Amino acid sequence: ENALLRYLLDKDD
Amino acid sequence: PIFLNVLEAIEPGVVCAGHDNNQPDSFAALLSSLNELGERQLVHVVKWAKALPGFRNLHVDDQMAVIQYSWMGLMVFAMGWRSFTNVNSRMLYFAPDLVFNEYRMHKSRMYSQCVRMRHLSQEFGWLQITPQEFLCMKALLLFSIIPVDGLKNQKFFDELRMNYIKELDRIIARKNPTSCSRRFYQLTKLLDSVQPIARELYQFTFDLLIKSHMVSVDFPEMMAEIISVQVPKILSGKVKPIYFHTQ
Ligand SMILES: C[C@]12CC[C@H]3[C@@H](CCC4=CC(=O)CC[C@@]43C)[C@@H]1CC[C@@H]2O
Repeated sequence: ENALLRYLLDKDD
Repeated sequence: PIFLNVLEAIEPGVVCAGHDNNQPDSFAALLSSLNELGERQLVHVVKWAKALPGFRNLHVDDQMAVIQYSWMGLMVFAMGWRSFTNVNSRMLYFAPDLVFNEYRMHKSRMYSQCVRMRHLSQEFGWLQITPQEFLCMKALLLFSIIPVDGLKNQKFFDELRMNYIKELDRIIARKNPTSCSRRFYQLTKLLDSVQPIARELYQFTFDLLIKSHMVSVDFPEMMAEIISVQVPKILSGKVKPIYFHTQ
């Protein structure tokens, strides 16, 4: 699991 | 044209690499700038992908997977297009502040790869690829590389890819079917040509990652992780391109 990439994917922004 | 409207609407803008063009070219500086550009473009690829019709219906783990495998091909294809539209394929337009002439191609130690990317760029001219064909093709590249043992929800991926192939077909379809058929053949061949280029670049960046401390090349956070965890699965044959034609 790539935590930083998943954050970008999960993030609405 | 609902689909094309969306693709044009979501298309990322200009991304700069942050490269210092006032300094003499060095291997380390050029590659460190390319790596930073990769990180910057990856951020845009995620925001773009999330907005593609049907993408969020994929399992989140498959969303992660396709982005992590497809990025090189996506980014090479887009750079080829920029190069074609901005400098008629004369140089590689990585970013407005990172344009490769032949000297930089040599200095980068990726000359052979660069020449292939420049050939790709010329193909956009030789084929008279339209902006709308470019947009659909690029979208299709996101769905063109997967694990040999399949995804978490393969059926949903398969339907999505099928629908992106359909949209490309519709953009091609020209009263004469023989012109549509030749066109689809040409474009699928061009799409296929992206993957061997991406693989060579994957090999290069992996090798460079392994020795990066020795050559003073900086790799940012996500890029360093993707290249050590995901890229080797491509290099070991666990993840493979979906080719239209046989290689
Ligand atoms: C991976 C890499 C950094 C990112 C580069 C890649 C070459 C292809 C490329 C084109 C772009 O326009 C974005 C950056 C990328 C995706 C480079 C090859 C070696 C270097 O380490």
